[PDB]
Amino acid sequence: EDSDRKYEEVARKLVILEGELERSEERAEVAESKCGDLEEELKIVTNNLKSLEAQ
Amino acid sequence: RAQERLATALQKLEEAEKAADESERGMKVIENRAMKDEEKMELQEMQLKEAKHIA
Repeated sequence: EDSDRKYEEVARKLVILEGELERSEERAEVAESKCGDLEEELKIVTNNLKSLEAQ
Repeated sequence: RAQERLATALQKLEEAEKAADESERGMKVIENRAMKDEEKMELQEMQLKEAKHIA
């Protein structure tokens, strides 16, 4: 019974650990999407400010 | 005195063989119990074995 409930407990720990490491990559990749679009709009606004710097 | 010691012989053998036969039913029940303990040992050492297996 010792080995039994021990493996059962640690298997539940593993299943929850998976239930979180799954969306680990999810909230990782949304961050990167944010980085990308933010750098994009950074470039856009840096071009626009310079174009308006004329006079 | 022949028949006197005769009666002594009778009662003696009678009680002695009643004792023999109660020891005989005792051996019946103890051989039963012995096979019982044997199969007990078998199956319980065996559940120990599968306990070690799954352990």
